[PDB]
Amino acid sequence: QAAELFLDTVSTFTSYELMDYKTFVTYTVYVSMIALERPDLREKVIKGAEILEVLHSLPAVRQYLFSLYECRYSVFFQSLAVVEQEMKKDWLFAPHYRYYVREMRIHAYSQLLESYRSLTLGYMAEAFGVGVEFIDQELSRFIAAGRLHCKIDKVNEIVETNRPDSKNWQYQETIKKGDLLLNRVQKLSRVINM
Amino acid sequence: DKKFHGILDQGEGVLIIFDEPPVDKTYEAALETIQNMSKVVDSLYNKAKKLT
Amino acid sequence: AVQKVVVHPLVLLSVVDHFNRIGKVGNQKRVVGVLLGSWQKKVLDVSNSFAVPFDEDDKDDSVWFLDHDYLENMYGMFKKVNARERIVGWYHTGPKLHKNDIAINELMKRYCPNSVLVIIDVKPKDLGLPTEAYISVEEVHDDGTPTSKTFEHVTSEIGAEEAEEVGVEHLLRDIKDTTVGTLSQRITNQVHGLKGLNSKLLDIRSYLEKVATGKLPINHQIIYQLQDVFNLLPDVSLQEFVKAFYLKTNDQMVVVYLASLIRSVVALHNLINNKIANRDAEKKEG
Amino acid sequence: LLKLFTTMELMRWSTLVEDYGMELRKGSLESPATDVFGSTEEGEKRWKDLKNRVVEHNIRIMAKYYTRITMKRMAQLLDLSVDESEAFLSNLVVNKTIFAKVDRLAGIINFQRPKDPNNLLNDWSQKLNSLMSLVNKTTHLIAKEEMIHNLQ
Amino acid sequence: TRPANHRQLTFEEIAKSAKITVNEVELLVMKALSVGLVKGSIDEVDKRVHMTWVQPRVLDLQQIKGMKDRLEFWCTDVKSMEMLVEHQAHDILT
Amino acid sequence: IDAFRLINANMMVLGHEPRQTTSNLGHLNKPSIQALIHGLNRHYYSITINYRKNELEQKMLLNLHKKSWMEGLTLQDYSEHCKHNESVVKEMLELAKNYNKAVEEEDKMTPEQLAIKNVGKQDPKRHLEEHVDVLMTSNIVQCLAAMLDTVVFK
Repeated sequence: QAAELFLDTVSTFTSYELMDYKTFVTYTVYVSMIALERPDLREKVIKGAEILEVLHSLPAVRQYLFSLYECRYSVFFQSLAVVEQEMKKDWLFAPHYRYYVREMRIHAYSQLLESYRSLTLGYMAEAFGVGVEFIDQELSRFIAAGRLHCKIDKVNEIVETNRPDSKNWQYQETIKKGDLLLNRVQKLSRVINM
Repeated sequence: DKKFHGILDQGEGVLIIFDEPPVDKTYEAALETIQNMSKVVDSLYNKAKKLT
Repeated sequence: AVQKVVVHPLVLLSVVDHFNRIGKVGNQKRVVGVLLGSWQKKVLDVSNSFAVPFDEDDKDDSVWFLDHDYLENMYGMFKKVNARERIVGWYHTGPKLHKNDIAINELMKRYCPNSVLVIIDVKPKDLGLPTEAYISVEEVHDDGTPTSKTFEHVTSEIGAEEAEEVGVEHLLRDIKDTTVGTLSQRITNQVHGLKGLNSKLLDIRSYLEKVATGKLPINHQIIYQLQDVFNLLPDVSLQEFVKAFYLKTNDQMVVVYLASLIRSVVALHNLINNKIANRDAEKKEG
Repeated sequence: LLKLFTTMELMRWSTLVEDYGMELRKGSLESPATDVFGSTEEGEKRWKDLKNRVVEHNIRIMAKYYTRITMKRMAQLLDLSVDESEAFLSNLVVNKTIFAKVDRLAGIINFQRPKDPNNLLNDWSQKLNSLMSLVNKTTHLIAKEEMIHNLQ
Repeated sequence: TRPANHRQLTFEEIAKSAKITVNEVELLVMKALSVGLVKGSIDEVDKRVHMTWVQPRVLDLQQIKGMKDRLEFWCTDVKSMEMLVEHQAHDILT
Repeated sequence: IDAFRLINANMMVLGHEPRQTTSNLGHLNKPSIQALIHGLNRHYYSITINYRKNELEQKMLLNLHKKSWMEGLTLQDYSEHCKHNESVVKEMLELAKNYNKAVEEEDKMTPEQLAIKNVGKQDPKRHLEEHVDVLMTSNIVQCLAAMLDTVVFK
């Protein structure tokens, strides 16, 4: 909902009714990557005009989008830390300092684990960033979180994914919405009948 | 960018092109019927609560 | 080159009529008449017909009499009242056919080039057995076997007309068998759809054990006609059925899973509205 | 001509160049034979195009009478190397005229397609229906027709 | 010889029976598919030939015997399943 | 179809089809307004029609018209069977969109159990389960029809 109504940004004069325009640019660009992954996200944050000029004004934000779009994960690693130290100098960043990081971290992993089903971490030692054992315990915390449907392997160095084929994921969506309704209809069925 | 159908391998350097099943219509239409049956029972719940 | 025939539901009623038009004094126990038809392009159609006096003595089984003058006038009378209908052949009843049926056929081919016969059943009517038709063909026999007739079978169907189908529904008035069935007629269509299955399969081994013994001589024609049945039935092994059968079985269990969901909310809502209306009439009666 | 109709009729270009060379060399009349083949670079291209048309006939017979084949067998049966065989098939498949797909990791060019579970089960019941009902009706009625000829 | 049990026959059995070499079993079966005595296919990832025999002939009384026993099995399996359907769905038959 | 029959004009001071013997002559024929204007009953009269139905004519009439052999054990050819179920789920989807607001708004605004939602409406709990009723009979049969041939045909 935040990224939907922040899509129309046609207001330049700042008044009683409007905040600082520069910080309104940073707010509408930090949120426009969580709503939609890539259903032509490049049309609304890159092919725009009034948002493209003001991100062309700022060096870090223009670095931040290009690092996410062209998949320069080595500098997207750095550009996320520069934003997050900047996050402390805000008056509304309280559900952001611990939730916007781990969502953007798991979004960078998810598009990286796309297009690769036999990915090795020996390629992760230079493409995503540096290090070896940090990525292993990082991916292990997210696979055990329930998210990032992929498997990890140590003694063969193959991060073999097991992403579903738009059927077994869709099979889960009937069985999760089904019994949630079934527990609702029995609880309805017992309040009545005395 | 969905301009190509396939998958890559880093452990072997093997490009594999595969196909996908259709997007089938009959399944996720039934996903939306569950959302309606979830709301009418919610409509029956506060109805049965407000008057017994 | 006959694909199939179309027998309207009028002519067999005329046979059942003429099966009773002789049984008061006749002991002929067969009815032979003249079949009229409308040969359109390739499929055959039968609209009207009539009968003809015919007898047959069991001694020497080669003596017959047809009435040609009655055939010349009455077909000529039908042409005047309807210049659409013409001759297509003949018919007789009785399952066991006598052997003058080649002698009857080869005479009246001077009327009809593609002469055809239709065998009906008046008494064998208990199981599922329709009318039967053959064709007049002249070959030697097969390759090096002595010459004969060998009436080949042509498949048959039943088709009505617009008034001939609506007038039927007004006559029955007893069960009427409605269209698309509510789970009771459809299972019986699989019940008596299978009661005729093994009745054919008992009949195959009955002729087979008759010829496995060797009383009657063999026909090579039926052998390979039976042999391509057994090496063309499917064999369900792996990845062609057991994968693809569940792909449509776990498909069709999703939509009947709505019937579990929806119909339970239907009768629950009818329970609430009655239990509201019950207690409110109860609390306000006193 | 009758050999190159269809069904391969035991064709091979190395066998074709060795038996009909006398027709391509001097013969009795041989007057249009020198006029078409056996010439300068106009004629030499017609050797290559005749080589091109027979192997195009040799791919069509493989994709109809086979399911899978190793790439080493296809190369030696076309009297040419493995690189030309891949590039010649790659010319045909972008031309959407021969419908197949190769493997350069294990060398199995296959000829069929991954069939659909709706398609496969419908083709299962279709071979179930027309092969076990119509001829099943025919077995009952020929055995009824033999009741007349046999007895009595 | 094999009544459609495992009709996928490998190259060794044709090379033994027809006493033909392995380099000619492929040319042998394409000639048979050309005439019309069979309508199978040829796989070489396992070097096994799939066979859908469609050209029937005469047989003896010895193949008649096992044909009846398969038919008697065919008879008693269909009749047993009709008795399971007629007993189960009798109350909804009408 | 009907049959009629002329009456004489001399007996027009006494009964015309008189002399009630039975009481079955009243419910077998009821002449409509278009019939009693031309000749009924001063010119002719009507007569009753029954149908002489017996055996070996009537039973074999239905033993040949509405019969089948392989119709029960034949697949519905899933190229259009499951394609048909797409356009049935989506339309009861929309009726479930219609059903959500309708009853609960009617009950929470006025409890009259009456007007225009009673006099000229069509979206009750009669319309939403008959699509479920069709969808079961078309599929429970079609599921079980593909179960027999797995056993019967090897």
